[PDB]
Amino acid sequence: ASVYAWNRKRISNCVADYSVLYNSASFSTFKCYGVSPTKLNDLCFTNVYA
Amino acid sequence: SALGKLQDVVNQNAQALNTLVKQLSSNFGAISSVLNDILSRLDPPEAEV
Repeated sequence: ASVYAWNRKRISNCVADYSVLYNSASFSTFKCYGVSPTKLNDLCFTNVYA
Repeated sequence: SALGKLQDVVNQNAQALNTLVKQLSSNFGAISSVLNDILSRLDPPEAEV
């Protein structure tokens, strides 16, 4: 979508596996604020926004 | 009301200890006030910050 009409997807009820996201090489920018990407596996979140 | 000179001695110590305890719930600029979340959330290189 466009910038002024940016989409937002609700994420809930997941066994979230971020290892496949980390191991992919198609992303030029991979930056995280306050969370180590390798540590995303054990952590649990109440809700995730995309 | 006669024993105030003895009661305030206890009161001061009880207040000082309570104030010392309440200081563990302060970020002091960090991202969290509890030491376990920082260790379980950040990589070892940048947890020391």
